Amino acid sequence: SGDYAYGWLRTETGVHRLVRKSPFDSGGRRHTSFSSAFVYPEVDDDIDIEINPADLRIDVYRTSGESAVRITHIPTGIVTQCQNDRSQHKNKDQAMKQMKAKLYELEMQKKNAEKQAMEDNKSDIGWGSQIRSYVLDDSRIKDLRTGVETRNTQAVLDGSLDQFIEASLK
Amino acid sequence: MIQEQTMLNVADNSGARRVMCIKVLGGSHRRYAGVGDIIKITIKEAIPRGKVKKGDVLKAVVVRTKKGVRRPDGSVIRFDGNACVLLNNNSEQPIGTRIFGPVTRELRSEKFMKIISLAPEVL
RNA sequence: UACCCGCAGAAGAAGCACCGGCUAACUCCGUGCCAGCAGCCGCGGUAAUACGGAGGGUGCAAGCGUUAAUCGGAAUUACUG
RNA sequence: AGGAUGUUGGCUUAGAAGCAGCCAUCAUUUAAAGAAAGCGUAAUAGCUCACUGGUCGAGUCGGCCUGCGCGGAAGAUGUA
RNA sequence: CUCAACGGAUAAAAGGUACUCCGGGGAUAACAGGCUGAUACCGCCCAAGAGUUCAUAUCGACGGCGGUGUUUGGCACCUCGAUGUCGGCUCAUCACAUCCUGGGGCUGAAGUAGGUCCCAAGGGUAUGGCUGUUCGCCAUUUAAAGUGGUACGCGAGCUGG
RNA sequence: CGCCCGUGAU
RNA sequence: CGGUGAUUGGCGCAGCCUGGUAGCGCACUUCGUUCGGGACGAAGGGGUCGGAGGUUCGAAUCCUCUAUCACCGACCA
Ligand SMILES: [K+]
Ligand SMILES: [K+]
Ligand SMILES: [K+]
Ligand SMILES: [K+]
Ligand SMILES: [K+]
Ligand SMILES: [K+]
Ligand SMILES: [K+]
Ligand SMILES: [K+]
Ligand SMILES: [K+]
Ligand SMILES: [K+]
Ligand SMILES: [K+]
Ligand SMILES: [K+]
Ligand SMILES: [K+]
Ligand SMILES: [K+]
Ligand SMILES: [K+]
Ligand SMILES: [K+]
Ligand SMILES: [K+]
Ligand SMILES: [K+]
Ligand SMILES: [Mg+2]
Ligand SMILES: [Mg+2]
Ligand SMILES: [Mg+2]
Ligand SMILES: [Mg+2]
Ligand SMILES: [Mg+2]
Ligand SMILES: [Mg+2]
Ligand SMILES: [Mg+2]
Ligand SMILES: [Mg+2]
Ligand SMILES: [Mg+2]
Ligand SMILES: [Mg+2]
Ligand SMILES: [Mg+2]
Ligand SMILES: [Mg+2]
Ligand SMILES: [Mg+2]
Ligand SMILES: [Mg+2]
Ligand SMILES: [Mg+2]
Ligand SMILES: [Mg+2]
Ligand SMILES: [Mg+2]
Ligand SMILES: [Mg+2]
Ligand SMILES: [Mg+2]
Ligand SMILES: [Mg+2]
Ligand SMILES: [Mg+2]
Ligand SMILES: [Mg+2]
Ligand SMILES: [Mg+2]
Ligand SMILES: [Mg+2]
Repeated sequence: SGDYAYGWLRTETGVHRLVRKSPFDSGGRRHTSFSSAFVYPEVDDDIDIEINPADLRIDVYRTSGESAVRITHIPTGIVTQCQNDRSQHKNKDQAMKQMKAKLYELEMQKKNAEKQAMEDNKSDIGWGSQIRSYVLDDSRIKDLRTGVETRNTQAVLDGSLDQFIEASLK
Repeated sequence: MIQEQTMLNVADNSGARRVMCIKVLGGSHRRYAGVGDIIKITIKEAIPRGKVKKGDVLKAVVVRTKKGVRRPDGSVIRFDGNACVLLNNNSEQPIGTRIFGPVTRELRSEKFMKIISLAPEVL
């Protein structure tokens, strides 16, 4: 939470590679590990759009089995029926709220699809998809994207990211 | 005197062998199509490597009927079966390159001079 | 025409693949599990004879390599065996 | 007939000169004239208006209370 | 004596009937008519805005006023000594709130093609697949495939899904 | 009597 | 639509009858044990009761209205 936070952090998304003498390896061997940072902004989540009767067409007809209603949307062209109760007003009310649900879920389904789309766009946290290397053996850091070197790893690991953010902000 | 559900043979070599009439074009409540009349067809059987596939919806022009055409002096020309030539759906131009069997002089019009030239015999 | 004679002048006439082991022939620089190599084993993760260039070598030579396809090696269908 | 001047008043916009919108809104000359009520232009330009003279020679203007009318006013056997 | 069903029938008692039956009731429902018109549909009033500017070409919020009888209803006036039900077929007939054809005004109307409103009822106004369907979706047409009233027209005219 | 597990560098 | 019962700690549940004190399992936190993890052992913390308004000296508890969820019925023509 801050002012212009996403602007500063949006350049960190990607996979970070670490080379280091493993402490979890019994043989004390040199291993490589990966983890991923993904930054996305907060959204206003406006789905407050509601039913405007200017663009609703309603039909009442005789039940299949004039109590049955058939509501349809003028621009979207998605229909709704109800034959629950013998009073059409009960049916007429139930469909538009069901119609409201139907409008609403398209918006949700539309947003659900784009989230899976960016899930597919994310790189795997594995060999080759790195954007920064943090090889702590010889105490070298290399942003292989810009590409800015550094020989002071401890400072970077504590929050000296001012070296990389500005250059990554092409 | 072709109407809906009538099965027609195919006079060209588009690939089709049998077509069914599904509409007589050119007027409201129109019953019959004679020689020279455009119809909407669907293909009911084709040869294995033709230009048209079974199930297609196309246009056609009737070129032989066994009801016949009546000439100005009172004569009649009847054939032994009904036949049509497949047309493109939009340009209404022939799809095939050959015509089999005789055709008649009621096709002598600006639209079907392509068919008249190809016909082995015009009556 | 083949051949023969006369003229002038070093003048018009050299590349391709390899160099870790098998397999003949090695060092420097650049890169840093990347880029790339690779027939098999395998090389590259900051001092690489294995990647790329340079110097030097080695093998063939108006050709030299790669790919495809057959037999050999394969005694790995064995009659010999 | 005339209906001006500083002044494209300030800001952003590309433009804001009257007009996308924002804050306001003085002076000069006669007689009257605006940081503009209206149409048009992208902005112009332009065409109005408000305003004042000359002609003309009797009334004229728009509010209030009231009487009676007009529109709003489409259906199925036949005026109905 | 929660005889509380509280002027308390017995000390002591639950259900099915589409297999049904009788006496009655339009005193009382279901269908259609009637009255009404909340709802529905059609129209109009004000105009915040949208339309580059520009409320009113075209839309029109927050609110308001009517018409029709036309959907879903309210009521219980007719009919229970009977007023046969949905759809299809056949045959229709009227209204106009006009789908096409005809005549016009404005257009954010160059032309072709449109949008919207006014006048106009002479004639015209699809065939199939699915489903008992009316409806609807779909295929392919047409100048167009109008919206309603008529016991949701029509079984002493047919059918009977 | 009961005792599960030990990623990946070459 | 009516009608009958539920909302309590991060999750699953008691407590309400019959007003004065919220409890349990898992989870969480610390310590111990082990080379380390799990299991195990010893300590410890966290909830004002869906919301709102009433009655009462006092409300998780009683009453009324709401929101969400669950069950049930919607029957003759
Ligand atoms: K042998
Ligand atoms: K009693
Ligand atoms: K009984
Ligand atoms: K029974
Ligand atoms: K009836
Ligand atoms: K009335
Ligand atoms: K009106
Ligand atoms: K009314
Ligand atoms: K009756
Ligand atoms: K009719
Ligand atoms: K009329
Ligand atoms: K017309
Ligand atoms: K017009
Ligand atoms: K007419
Ligand atoms: K249906
Ligand atoms: K009958
Ligand atoms: K009937
Ligand atoms: K009768
Ligand atoms: Mg090196
Ligand atoms: Mg080698
Ligand atoms: Mg052999
Ligand atoms: Mg009349
Ligand atoms: Mg009593
Ligand atoms: Mg009886
Ligand atoms: Mg009565
Ligand atoms: Mg009814
Ligand atoms: Mg009734
Ligand atoms: Mg009435
Ligand atoms: Mg506007
Ligand atoms: Mg009624
Ligand atoms: Mg009474
Ligand atoms: Mg009656
Ligand atoms: Mg009688
Ligand atoms: Mg009219
Ligand atoms: Mg059927
Ligand atoms: Mg009827
Ligand atoms: Mg009758
Ligand atoms: Mg039968
Ligand atoms: Mg039956
Ligand atoms: Mg495990
Ligand atoms: Mg192991
Ligand atoms: Mg309270």
